[PDB]
Amino acid sequence: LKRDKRALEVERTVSLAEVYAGLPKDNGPFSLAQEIDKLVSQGSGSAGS
Amino acid sequence: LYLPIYATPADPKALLSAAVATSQGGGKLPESFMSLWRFPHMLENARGM
Repeated sequence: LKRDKRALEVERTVSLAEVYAGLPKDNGPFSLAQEIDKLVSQGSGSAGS
Repeated sequence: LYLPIYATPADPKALLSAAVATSQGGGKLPESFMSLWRFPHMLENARGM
C-alpha cells in the first residue's frame, strides 16, 4: 500500500512490416511480402539477422 | 524467700506488605500517509485489520 501507486498508461501500435522494412542496413532489410510468399513456396530460407 | 516477677512476652506484630504501582508514558502517533483508495474500501480494509 505504501510502495504501489498508479502506473500511467500507453497504447503503442507496432507494425512488424515497418520494423523489418526499416531494419538497420547492417542486417538485410526486407518487407514481409516478398519473403512470406517464397518461404511458403520453398521449404527453407531466411532474411535479416 | 523472694519469688521473682514472671515477666511475660507480648503478642506478635502483624506483618505488613507494601503495594506500589508502575507508570509508563503515553504513546505517540505515526505519520499519516495518503493513498489511492476511496473511503468505503479503505474503511472495510482498516476495519478488517
